[PDB]
Amino acid sequence: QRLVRTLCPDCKEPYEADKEQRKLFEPLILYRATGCPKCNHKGYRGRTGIHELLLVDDALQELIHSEAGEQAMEKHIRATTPSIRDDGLDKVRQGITSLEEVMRVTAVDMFIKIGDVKGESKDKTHAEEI
Amino acid sequence: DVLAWSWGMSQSGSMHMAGKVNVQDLSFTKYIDKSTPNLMMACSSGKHYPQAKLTIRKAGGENQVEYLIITLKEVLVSSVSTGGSGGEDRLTENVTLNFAQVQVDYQPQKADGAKDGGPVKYGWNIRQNVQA
Repeated sequence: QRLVRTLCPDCKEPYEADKEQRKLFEPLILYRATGCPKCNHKGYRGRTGIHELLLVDDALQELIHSEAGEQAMEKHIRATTPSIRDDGLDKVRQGITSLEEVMRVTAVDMFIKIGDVKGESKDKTHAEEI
Repeated sequence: DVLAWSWGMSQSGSMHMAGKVNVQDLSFTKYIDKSTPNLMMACSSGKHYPQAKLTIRKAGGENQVEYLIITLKEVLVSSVSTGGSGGEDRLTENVTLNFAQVQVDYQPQKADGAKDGGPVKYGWNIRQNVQA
C-alpha cells in the first residue's frame, strides 16, 4: 500500500499526455497540479490509498515452498494480480491524483497481423494480434 | 478420455495466378476402455453416428471454461489402431474420425479467467462444400 495526494477538484489543469507518458498506460487527458486559494497553494488537498493485493493461491503456495525466487514469483504475480502502479494509473485516468504523484511513491518477440483478424497478444504495441 | 488429438485442413487455391478445401480426419488417442469394441464394430460395419463432440477444457476441474469444442456430424470411425507393451500399466489406442460436417467453437477468456464475450464460431459442410 501507498498513499497519493488527491488533486483539488476546483483547480487542476487538463492536459493531453505525451508519447513517453502514453506508453505508461483517442484524446487521453490527464491532470496537473497547479496552485490556488483552496489549493493553498499547492496542487493537492487530502489523500487516497493505492493498493496491490497479493493473494496466495495454489500456484503461489508452490513457489514459496520450493523457493522459486523474487523474480520467478514476480512473473507469476503479474499474470494474476494488478501492480501498485496500475492501480495508481487508474486513478490518474479517473482524475483523482497526478502522474507525478504515482511515480514518486512507486529471445526475440514475434507477432503477426492477418487482415483485421484479432488474436490474443498481451503486447503493449502489438495488442490483439497473433 | 482423450490423451491427445490432431486435425487439419489444406486449401489448394493459389494467389500466384480457384481451389478447394481438403478437411482431414480427426485423430485422437484414448485408453482401451468399454467403448473399444463398439468403435471397432462401427469401423467394420461402416455405420456412422449422428454426432461426435470433442471437448477441450482448461486445467482446474469441472467448473473451468471449455475453451474449445469441436462438434462433428454424421461421423464414421475411419480407423482404429490399438496395441500395448509389457511395461505399460494402461494400454492406449489411436482412433480417427471421418465426418460430413464440422463446427469449432472457441471461447476467449480475460486475464482473470472469466469469459471474454461469446464463443467464436467456425462451421463448414464438407459434403456440400459450403458454410455451416
